[PDB]
Amino acid sequence: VLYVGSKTKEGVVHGVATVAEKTKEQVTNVGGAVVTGVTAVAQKTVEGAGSIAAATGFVKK
Amino acid sequence: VLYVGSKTKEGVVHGVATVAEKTKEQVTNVGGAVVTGVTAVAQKTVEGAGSIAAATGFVKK
Amino acid sequence: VLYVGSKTKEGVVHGVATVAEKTKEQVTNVGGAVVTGVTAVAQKTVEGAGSIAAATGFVKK
Amino acid sequence: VLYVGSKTKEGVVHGVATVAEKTKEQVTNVGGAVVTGVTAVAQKTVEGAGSIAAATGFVKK
Amino acid sequence: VLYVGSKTKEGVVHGVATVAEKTKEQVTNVGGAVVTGVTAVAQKTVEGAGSIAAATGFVKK
Amino acid sequence: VLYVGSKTKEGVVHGVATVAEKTKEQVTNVGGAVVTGVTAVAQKTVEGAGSIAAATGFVKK
Repeated sequence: VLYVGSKTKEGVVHGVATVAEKTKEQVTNVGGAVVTGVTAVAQKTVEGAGSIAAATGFVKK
Repeated sequence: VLYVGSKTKEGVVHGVATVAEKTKEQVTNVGGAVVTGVTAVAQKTVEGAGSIAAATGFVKK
Repeated sequence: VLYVGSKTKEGVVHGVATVAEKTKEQVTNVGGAVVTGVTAVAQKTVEGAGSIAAATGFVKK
Repeated sequence: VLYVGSKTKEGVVHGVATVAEKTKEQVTNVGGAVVTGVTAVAQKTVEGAGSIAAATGFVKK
Repeated sequence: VLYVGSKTKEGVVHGVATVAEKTKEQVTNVGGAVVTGVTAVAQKTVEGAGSIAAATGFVKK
Repeated sequence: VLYVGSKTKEGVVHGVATVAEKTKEQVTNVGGAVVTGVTAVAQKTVEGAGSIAAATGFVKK
């Protein structure tokens, strides 16, 4: 059970913001979900052995 | 059980903000979920042996 | 059981801020979830033996 | 069992902030979740032998 | 069991702040969660033998 | 069992603050959770044999 209650008169929200002017490379990486709103809720469940999540910005070999 | 209650007149929110001007490389890396709002709630459950989370900025080889 | 109650008139919030100008390699890395709001709540559970979390900025091999 | 209550007229909050002008390499690494708000709450459970958390800035081999 | 109460007219809060100019390898590293707010609460539970947390700024091999 | 109470007219709070300019290898490592606020509390539970905290500034080999 999850309850979330919310009331708002004025709401200004910015989730993920990126600016890149003259850079050679820029990377913005997110492994899970991205969730944004004046009321914002996120849930996740994983079941079973040996589960893996491997969020990486970059690789050079 | 989780209860969250919230009431707001004026709310201003910034979650993840990145600026990069002349940098050769820039990386913003996030393993889990990213959740943002005037009211913001996040929950996660992982069950079973040997599970791995490996959030990495970069590798050079 | 967790209860969170919250009432606010004027509120301003910044979660993660990064700015980078003439730098060679800037990295902002986060292992868990990222949660930001006027009211902001985060919960996590992991069950079962030998689980590993390994949040790393970078590797040069 | 956790209870949190809060009332605020004016609130200004900054969680994690990083500035990088002319630096060669620069790392902000966080192992856990990051939680920020006019009211902010974080909870974590690990159950199981031999569990590891290894949050590291960088390695040069 | 924990109770926290809080009432605030004016609050200004800065969590983790980092600034760098001509520096070559500035690191900010944190092992646990980072929690910040006009009211701010953090709780952590580990249950099981052999459990390790090993938060490291850097290594040069 | 714990209780915490708080009423504040005006409060200005800085948690972990870092500045550096010409320095070669400045490191801000922290081995626990980082918690900061006009009211701020942190608690931690570790149960079972063999439990290790191994927070490290840096290693050179």
